[PDB]
Amino acid sequence: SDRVAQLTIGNSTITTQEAANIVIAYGEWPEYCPDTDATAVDKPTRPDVSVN
Amino acid sequence: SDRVAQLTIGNSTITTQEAANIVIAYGEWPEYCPDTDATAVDKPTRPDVSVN
Amino acid sequence: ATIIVPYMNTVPFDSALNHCNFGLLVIPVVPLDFNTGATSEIPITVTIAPMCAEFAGLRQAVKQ
Amino acid sequence: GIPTELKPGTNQFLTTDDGVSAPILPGFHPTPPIHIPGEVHNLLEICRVETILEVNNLKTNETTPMQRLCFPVSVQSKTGELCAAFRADPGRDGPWQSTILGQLCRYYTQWSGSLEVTFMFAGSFMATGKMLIAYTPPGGNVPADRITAMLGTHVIWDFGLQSSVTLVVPWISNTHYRAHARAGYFDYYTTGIITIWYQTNYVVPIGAPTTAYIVALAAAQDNFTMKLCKDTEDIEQTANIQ
Amino acid sequence: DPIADMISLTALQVLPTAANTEASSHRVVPALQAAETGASSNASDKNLIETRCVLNHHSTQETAIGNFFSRAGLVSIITMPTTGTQNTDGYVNWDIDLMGYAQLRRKCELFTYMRFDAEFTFVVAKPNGELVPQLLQYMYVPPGAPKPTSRDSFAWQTATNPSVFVKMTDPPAQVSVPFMSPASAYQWFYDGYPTFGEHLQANDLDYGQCPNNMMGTFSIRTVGIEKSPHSITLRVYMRIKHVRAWIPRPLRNQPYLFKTNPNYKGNDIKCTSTSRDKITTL
Ligand SMILES: CCCCCCCCCCCCC/C=C\[C@H](O)[C@H](N)CO
Ligand SMILES: [Cl-]
Ligand SMILES: [Cl-]
Ligand SMILES: [Cl-]
Ligand SMILES: [K+]
Repeated sequence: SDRVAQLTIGNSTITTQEAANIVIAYGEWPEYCPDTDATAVDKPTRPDVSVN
Repeated sequence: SDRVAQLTIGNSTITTQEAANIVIAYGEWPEYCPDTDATAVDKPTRPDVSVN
Repeated sequence: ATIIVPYMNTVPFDSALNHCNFGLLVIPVVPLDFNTGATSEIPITVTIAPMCAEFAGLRQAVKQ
Repeated sequence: GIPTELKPGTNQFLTTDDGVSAPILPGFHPTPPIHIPGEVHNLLEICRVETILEVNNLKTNETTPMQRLCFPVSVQSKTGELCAAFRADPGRDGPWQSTILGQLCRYYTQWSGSLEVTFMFAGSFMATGKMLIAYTPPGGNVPADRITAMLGTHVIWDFGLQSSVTLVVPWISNTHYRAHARAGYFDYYTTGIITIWYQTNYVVPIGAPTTAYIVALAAAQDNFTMKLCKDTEDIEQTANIQ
Repeated sequence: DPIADMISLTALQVLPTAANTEASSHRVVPALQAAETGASSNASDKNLIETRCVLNHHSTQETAIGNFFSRAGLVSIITMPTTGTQNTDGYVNWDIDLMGYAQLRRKCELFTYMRFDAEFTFVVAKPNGELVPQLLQYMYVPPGAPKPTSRDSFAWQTATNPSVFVKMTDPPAQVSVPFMSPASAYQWFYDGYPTFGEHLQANDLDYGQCPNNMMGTFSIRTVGIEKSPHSITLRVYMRIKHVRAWIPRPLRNQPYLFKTNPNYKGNDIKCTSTSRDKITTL
């Protein structure tokens, strides 16, 4: 029952059933840039739904 | 010293000095739409800095 | 197939125009085959979704 | 006698006035009720029930109406083709008229809420393929290509996977309620457009039909309500009933 | 004791306002339904898209069957002309059948069975809408009661039947009627015959006729030994009240032809929905 699925993000939804599971590249999830790593000082814009 | 001023929003800043103070229309500040008044069910996008 | 990809670069942010962080490859390692009479139009479609998109350094629009 | 003054409205008969009139049979007792399955208390209970959408409502079907109850999909030779399109406006003339939902909301001036359309693939079991179903909110006419339609609310369906799929039409309006949309000023209350595209292709092996059909079922969701009770335009006393 | 073989899941809920919407994000297969079962998709907004919270106070009170039906509608038009073929007799006997007018009929036929009380209103006037000082008598003649054979008939003595006396100038007469069927409910559809026996083609007008719906006769007359000089038009309106309904069914999509059956014009079968040129064009 790993084949059976449905991922939703934004106003879009995919339903996959002959899936081969899901790969998380290099075992890491995407994440907004943390303050320690950040360098540019202006406040970034994070549109969310309209882009993700 | 009401004339003297400086308002900043986004990556922009205005410096006004021969100002006549500031008017808040009908005594109300702008605000994102509250859940009681809202009707449309999709999650809105609130770009922030890139638009405000 | 589905693959989640985190941001990868030597810098925290970068130009979406001058630098491509990675490429996606789709290669037929074992060639398509079927008996004549079966549907011959076998398409491949790509759907992608950016995740945790962040932008900075606002100015006017630049296409490249 | 007690001092009284007649006010405007006196002597009038308002068809919707909920008053008290004298009983013709004093002491009468109605046959007692018994249990009967299927009692309904509110029309909404019915609007939540899926009924068939006549998406295939062509002028060439009128003489063979059964054909309107389902539209086809077949092996494409070109990628990303458009399979079918129609308005989501439920109280509007068109595909929705065939559904119990559309017929009922035509007894009300306004409505509000989310709708759902379920598509059922009735092809052979050996057929597979993925379709892109989209709902384009007001503003844009029918998307010209799949790449445009894809920018709206959508679902990507696969047959082999599940035989049925449900597209949800979120209530996305400016006003809390919509009046029935029609050409003209009332196009303001249009709900939008639904489009069905080929994500990949209808694939089938040797031995199976290259053309199959889909049945579209539609109904309302829990947040659906209607107001301002009116007469339906969908019935007529063309002649005298004998 | 010396023998061992001799020893509804769904319920109601009160929902005054429409259900709300809750927030969700980027995350079990609830989009794909098995509609082959005969069930309606239990998938809502939060499943197929990202949503915001919406406090929905939309009321469901107007869609209650009571507010839908308790609206007076025309169920009959009775005429008593002075010069002609109709009734230059000054009286009229009308068999009670409310299925002669579509607007109301189609609404009721949404259900198979219905039980209710009713408010009848009698709007009377001359055929042109004018009113004159004419005294009238309306009388309910239940099944079995003797029907008036004339304007002088003894039946107008109305010692037991209920009668109403009103002037064409007084406001409309109005009364309340109880649920009178001998059955638990009136039924718009009776898939059967009223009696036993062979059902030869001569007696096929029997099919669909349900005695439990036959409420008798409604009689009316001008109150006088002598003929009245005025033509009279009586419109009867009915307002359903205290109603309960069972078993919803498809809504009529073909014009009505007869009061007592669902016969339809076979040569001109109307499509439920309007048509267009292509399935890909609006
Ligand atoms: C003096 C006032 C007299 C008013 C009496 C009117 C009584 C009418 C009772 C309502 C009965 C509901 C109609 C029942 C059945 C349908 O007409 C059937 N289809 C006819 O066969
Ligand atoms: Cl509409
Ligand atoms: Cl008398
Ligand atoms: Cl009621
Ligand atoms: K007095």
